[PDB]
Amino acid sequence: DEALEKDLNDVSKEINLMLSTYAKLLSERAAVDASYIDEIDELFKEANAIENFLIQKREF
Amino acid sequence: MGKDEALEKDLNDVSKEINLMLSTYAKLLSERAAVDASYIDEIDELFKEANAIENFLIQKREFLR
Amino acid sequence: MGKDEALEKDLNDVSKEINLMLSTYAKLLSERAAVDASYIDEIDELFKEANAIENFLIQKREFLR
Amino acid sequence: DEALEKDLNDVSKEINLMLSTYAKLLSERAAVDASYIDEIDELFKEANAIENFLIQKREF
Repeated sequence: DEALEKDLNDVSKEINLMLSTYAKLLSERAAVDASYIDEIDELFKEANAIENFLIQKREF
Repeated sequence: MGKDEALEKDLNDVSKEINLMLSTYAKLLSERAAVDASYIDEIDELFKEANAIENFLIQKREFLR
Repeated sequence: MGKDEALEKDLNDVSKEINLMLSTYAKLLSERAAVDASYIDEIDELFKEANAIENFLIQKREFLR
Repeated sequence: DEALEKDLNDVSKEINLMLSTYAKLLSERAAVDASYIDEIDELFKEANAIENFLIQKREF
C-alpha cells in the first residue's frame, strides 16, 4: 500500500507540474499573439497610408 | 467607369475587409484567453480537490493503524 | 454512510468532472485550430489580392509613361 | 512615386513574412497542445487506476 500511495503521490506531483507549465505556456502565447496583432496592425496601416496617398495623387 | 477606377474601388473594399478580419481575430483571441484561464484554473482546482481527499484518507487510515 | 464512503464518492465525482473537462478542452482546441487555419488563409489571401491589384496598376501606369 | 512604390512593396514583403511566420507558429502550437493533452490524459489515467485499485481494496 505504501508503494502504491507513493506512486499515486508521484503522479499527482507530475500532474501539478504539467498543469502549471501549460498555464504559463498559455500566458506566454497570449503575449506573443498581442505582439503579432500590433505589428500587423502597424504594417497594414503603413501600407494603407501609402496606398491612400498614391490613389489620391492619381485621382487628383 | 474605367478599369482603374473599378480596381481602386476593389482595393478599398479589400482593405476594409482586412481591417475587419484583423479586429475580429484580435477580439476572438481575447475571448479565448479568458476561457483558457478559466479552464486551466478549474481543472487545476479539481486535481487539488481529489489530491486533498486522498491525503485525508491516507492520513486517517494511518491513525487507524 | 460513513465519512470515508462519502469522501470516496466525492472522489469519484471529481474524477468524472476532470475527465469531462479534459475532453471538452481537447475538443475546444480542435475547433480553434480549424478556425485559426481559416482566418490565417483568408487574411493572407486578401493581402495578396490587394498586392496583386497594386502590381497591376503599377505595371499599367508604366506602359502609360 | 518610385520611392513610395518601393516602400509599399517593402511593407507588403514584411506583411507576407509576418503572416506565414504566425501561420507556422499556430501550426506548432497545435502540435504542442496535442502532446500536452496526451500526457495529461495518460497521467490522469495512471492516477485514476491507482485510486480505483486502492478504493476497491478498502471496500473489499
